[PDB]
Amino acid sequence: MLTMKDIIRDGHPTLRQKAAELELPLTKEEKETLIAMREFLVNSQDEEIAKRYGLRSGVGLAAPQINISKRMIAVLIPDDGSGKSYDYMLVNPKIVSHSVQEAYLPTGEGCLSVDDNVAGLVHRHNRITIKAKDIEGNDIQLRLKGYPAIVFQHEIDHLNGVMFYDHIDKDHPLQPHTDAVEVLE
Ligand SMILES: CCCC[C@H](CN(O)C=O)C(=O)[C@@H](NC(=O)Nc1ccccc1F)C(C)C
Ligand SMILES: [Zn+2]
Repeated sequence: MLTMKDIIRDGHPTLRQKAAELELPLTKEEKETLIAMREFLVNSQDEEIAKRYGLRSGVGLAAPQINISKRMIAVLIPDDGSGKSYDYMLVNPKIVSHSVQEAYLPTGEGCLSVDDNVAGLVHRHNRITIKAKDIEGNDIQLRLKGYPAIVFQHEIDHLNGVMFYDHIDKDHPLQPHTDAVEVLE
């Protein structure tokens, strides 16, 4: 079981590296790692389990955040509920296309690897198309808009050594870009 002690902190070199592409099929260990990443998100979102293991609740986790420099992410976004929910373990995900239009969460973003809250808007693409493999090496293409688009971009950023606060304007952190869409969490 992964807990917070498996999550490496900002300043750790692995978070600034570019994660390595996976060979398919995954090793049994790689599959287990990816399953445990998802399980961490599940646990972090369970009130009782999170309290018991001191888990900070998350909707996304990238392998580099557990010091594994491999291009795997897990995303678990519960129903809001429009009836839409996102439960994905992705291998070698790639954004292949996206909207020009940007989106941002009005309170900025947070990160399991970052202890202090960082103020500032993180402008991302409002819509993205991702191609990836799943845990069994099968093909997935996702079309995402708004909040889930933001979450997946945050995760993929980790695979490229990019942290959310890299996107924050230093002079006017809370100024929206013109025509950017405010996304409600
Ligand atoms: C937008 C990218 C955020 C990714 C990070 C994890 N992370 O560090 C990944 O690299 C989170 O998931 C943040 N938590 C939530 O979003 N909590 C939350 C919100 C709605 C429902 C349930 C929830 F738990 C906290 C860790 C700040
Ligand atoms: Zn993060």
